[PDB]
Amino acid sequence: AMVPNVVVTGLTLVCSSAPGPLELDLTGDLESFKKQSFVLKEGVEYRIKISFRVNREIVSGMKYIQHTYRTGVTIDTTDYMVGSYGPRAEEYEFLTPVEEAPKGMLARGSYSIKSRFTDDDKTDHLSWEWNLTIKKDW
Ligand SMILES: [Li+]
Repeated sequence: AMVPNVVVTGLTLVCSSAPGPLELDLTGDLESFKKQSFVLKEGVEYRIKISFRVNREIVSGMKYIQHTYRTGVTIDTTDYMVGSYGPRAEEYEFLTPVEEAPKGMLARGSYSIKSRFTDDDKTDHLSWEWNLTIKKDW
């Protein structure tokens, strides 16, 4: 040890009607994501895919927690059970159940997202922040 047990390397929004790839490289500087955004068409169904390595010892109780913030005054949190993953060379990919982008004129515009990849022991495997913008059209 010192070497980290879990290395989170990517986030991908999985949506077949998105015209281009929607991906964050989580291995580098994380600050630049704060002023970027992914556009999603209102009401579209998508999933979030987290890519990650496990290095040393099995990790069980893994969990993906996402807080969604809207205009600094409204918050919604979802916590997803990820599973138990043995150490191994090859990357893993977790995908959430299907979610639906916010729908309605009043639901358009910007949302901030606080993502945390953690476990039963509250290890901060990676925390990060990114943004969605909900639009009428792609
Ligand atoms: Li938090």
